[PDB]
Amino acid sequence: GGNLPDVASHYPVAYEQTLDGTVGFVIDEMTPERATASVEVTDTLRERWGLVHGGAYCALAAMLATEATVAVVHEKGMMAVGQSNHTSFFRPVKEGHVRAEAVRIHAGSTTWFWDVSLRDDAGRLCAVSSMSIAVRPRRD
Amino acid sequence: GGNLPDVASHYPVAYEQTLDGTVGFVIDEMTPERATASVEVTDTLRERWGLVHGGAYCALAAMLATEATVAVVHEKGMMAVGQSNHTSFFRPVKEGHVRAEAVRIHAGSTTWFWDVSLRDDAGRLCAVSSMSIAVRPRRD
Amino acid sequence: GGNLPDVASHYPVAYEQTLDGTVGFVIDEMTPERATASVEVTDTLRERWGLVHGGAYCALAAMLATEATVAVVHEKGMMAVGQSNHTSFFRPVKEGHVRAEAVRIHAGSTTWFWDVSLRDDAGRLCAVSSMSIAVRPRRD
Amino acid sequence: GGNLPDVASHYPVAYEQTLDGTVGFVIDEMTPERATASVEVTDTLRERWGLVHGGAYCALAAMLATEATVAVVHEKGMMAVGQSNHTSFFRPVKEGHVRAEAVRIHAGSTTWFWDVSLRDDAGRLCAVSSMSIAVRPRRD
Ligand SMILES: CC(C)(COP(=O)(O)OP(=O)(O)OC[C@H]1O[C@@H](n2cnc3c(N)ncnc32)[C@H](O)[C@@H]1OP(=O)(O)O)[C@@H](O)C(=O)NCCC(=O)NCCSCC(=O)c1ccc(O)cc1
Ligand SMILES: CC(C)(COP(=O)(O)OP(=O)(O)OC[C@H]1O[C@@H](n2cnc3c(N)ncnc32)[C@H](O)[C@@H]1OP(=O)(O)O)[C@@H](O)C(=O)NCCC(=O)NCCSCC(=O)c1ccc(O)cc1
Ligand SMILES: CC(C)(COP(=O)(O)OP(=O)(O)OC[C@H]1O[C@@H](n2cnc3c(N)ncnc32)[C@H](O)[C@@H]1OP(=O)(O)O)[C@@H](O)C(=O)NCCC(=O)NCCSCC(=O)c1ccc(O)cc1
Ligand SMILES: CC(C)(COP(=O)(O)OP(=O)(O)OC[C@H]1O[C@@H](n2cnc3c(N)ncnc32)[C@H](O)[C@@H]1OP(=O)(O)O)[C@@H](O)C(=O)NCCC(=O)NCCSCC(=O)c1ccc(O)cc1
Repeated sequence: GGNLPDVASHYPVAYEQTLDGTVGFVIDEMTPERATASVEVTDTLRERWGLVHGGAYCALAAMLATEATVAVVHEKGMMAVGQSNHTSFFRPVKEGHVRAEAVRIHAGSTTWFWDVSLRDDAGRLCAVSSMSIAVRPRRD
Repeated sequence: GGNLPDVASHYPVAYEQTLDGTVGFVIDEMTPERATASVEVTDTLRERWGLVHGGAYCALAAMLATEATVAVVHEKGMMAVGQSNHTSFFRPVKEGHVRAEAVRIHAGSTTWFWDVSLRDDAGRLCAVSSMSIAVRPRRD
Repeated sequence: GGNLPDVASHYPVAYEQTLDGTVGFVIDEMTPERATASVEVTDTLRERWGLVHGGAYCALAAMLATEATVAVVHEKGMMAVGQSNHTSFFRPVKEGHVRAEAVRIHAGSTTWFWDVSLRDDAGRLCAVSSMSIAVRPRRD
Repeated sequence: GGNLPDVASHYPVAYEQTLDGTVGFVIDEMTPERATASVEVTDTLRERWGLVHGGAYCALAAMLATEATVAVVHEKGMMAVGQSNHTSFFRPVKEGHVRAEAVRIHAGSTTWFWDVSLRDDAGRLCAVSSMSIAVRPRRD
């Protein structure tokens, strides 16, 4: 459903049932250095005051940054998982879409780093979220 | 509902339709200095690898921190919204619950700061999330 | 001096006595959207392991970001001060120089945000540092 | 001079010559779970506006958190180095001292995490700085 990178033959939880499937995250482009995704704003994305939830921008950043790393390292026997996230909220989003662009800024052996920009339909930069992703040898 | 602070006669989005109500966040205690909330793990809270989504710890921290601020400042004519968030992920959660405790560490005239601990059912510290909350005069 | 923006007739501390002058920070370019600064590595910039001190990347980012804000807002009756900083360390620097480039990404009425890149003499990205800058009316 | 943990027979740079020796950082208590340090404010610690430099609070946090980790892991064949820092500035310090308390919150196999509180002489919490420290096998 969401176009997450297909790196495994099966997954513990299907897209539609995940947080990401529930709120409607969809990945558009995906390369080792850059990934983009979007989501249509609906109440399920908002908090009680009618604005997109701060948690939604973080979740979209965490998924996109982590999965962009997974797309490269999994076939090398590595697992990749977000280790830290820092989000700044510059302006709220009331409706329309949120579009995320993840740009790889450092790729170390144990940690990758991505800057994610989150824009509204007018192209205004509404939030930024940077992700540090830990890369470790798969256990299983 | 989620027991969010009842400060206004009408809210733009009903609890059950918000992201918060969708994933099942509920506030337990709330005072000016400290607040606690919890959620049952379901697939809606998970990513496709079967663990609680990074976004979920951040979303919980953000609502809890911001709303504990609203609880104080709203009746004073002020609006409060998360301005930034920094989250670090120490151990995953596969199932059970996530419990948040938010401790106010600074209450400035324009900015309030909260540290939020996220623990599993064994009590282990799985993530921490710092929230900075902007406090501004309410627009009419 | 360090070529900091000349916005006032008197400053409480002379360049050469500040932390900035002590370690040798110097601003090269400064515009409303972008500013650059550099420092020669000396032992004064190092920790006891012989590498550039973590604090030094943060100090450089903080002065550069805040002062690029002062450069705009001071003549408008506003004071600007760093409010938060997030720094990630990708590679150490043993010797040579550290070059900073600060790019303004949001300019709000109360908060400005800058991303600062810190590079070695080979051009490699050694650290990044995000600064949030508070902008408030100047106290008389 | 600064009471840094004595874990090696020699060091690349002597205390007095380091950033830390220059500005005057001194460690008081040091255990695996908690460390404290202070520094006397003098112009060398301040920026041109007469307030303690934002970089000074970060440097004191980075040193104290990293060195508290070094104190445990070095004798186990590990190196420890700060990997990220996030600092919030709640109130400025004009003079007197800055006192730092570092509290260990997580100790993983590859990353430790410390929260550092930075107080003035009245005991007010002026800044907080959290440090993530990478722990890796020594190379040499
Ligand atoms: C944070 C801040 C208020 C700081 O203001 P600033 O940096 O000085 O920016 P500025 O004041 O230039 O205004 C930018 C925009 O912010 C909004 N804004 C600014 N000030 C105000 C205000 N006093 N009242 C209402 N909106 C404001 C407004 O949209 C403004 O655009 P415009 O109408 O002025 O063109 C502004 O950047 C902002 O509103 N950012 C977005 C906040 C946000 O989206 N937060 C997400 C976390 S919210 C917490 C959360 O997740 C949550 C979840 C559940 C729950 O129940 C409660 C909270
Ligand atoms: C990041 C890191 C691996 C660093 O490991 P560490 O500091 O070395 O901790 P240590 O290695 O001491 O092990 C502690 C626990 O981490 C886990 N862990 C560590 N290494 C591994 C590994 N190679 N494989 C699996 N689990 C591991 C494991 O649970 C371990 O406990 P135990 O099984 O050993 O008792 C660890 O702290 C951790 O796993 N943190 C949790 C990461 C997390 O929960 N991320 C949340 C954002 S995740 C990304 C995200 O949101 C997302 C959403 C959608 C999507 O499609 C993809 C991702
Ligand atoms: C944190 C980390 C080790 C993570 O490693 P990574 O993401 O796996 O990067 P990778 O492992 O891909 O290696 C990249 C570079 O890191 C360095 N590095 C990585 N592993 C090691 C290691 N085991 N031993 C020494 N250097 C290493 C090395 O320079 C390497 O390049 P190369 O020599 O391999 O060409 C690496 O990104 C790094 O070294 N970052 C710089 C850390 C830094 O500069 N810290 C600044 C705050 S440091 C703490 C501080 O301020 C302080 C002040 C006073 C005091 O008394 C003590 C500390
Ligand atoms: C950031 C902010 C202004 C936000 O205000 P707030 O969160 O609403 O807190 P609140 O307004 O309740 O006031 C707390 C204290 O802040 C100070 N403050 C607050 N507003 C103002 C103002 N408009 N004018 C002057 N001082 C103020 C004042 O000390 C106040 O105490 P009191 O006199 O009100 O008792 C306040 O928390 C603050 O001043 N924090 C400290 C800022 C700081 O120390 N920054 C360090 C980085 S500064 C950037 C830097 O490193 C640098 C280095 C070199 C260089 O050349 C330039 C910069």
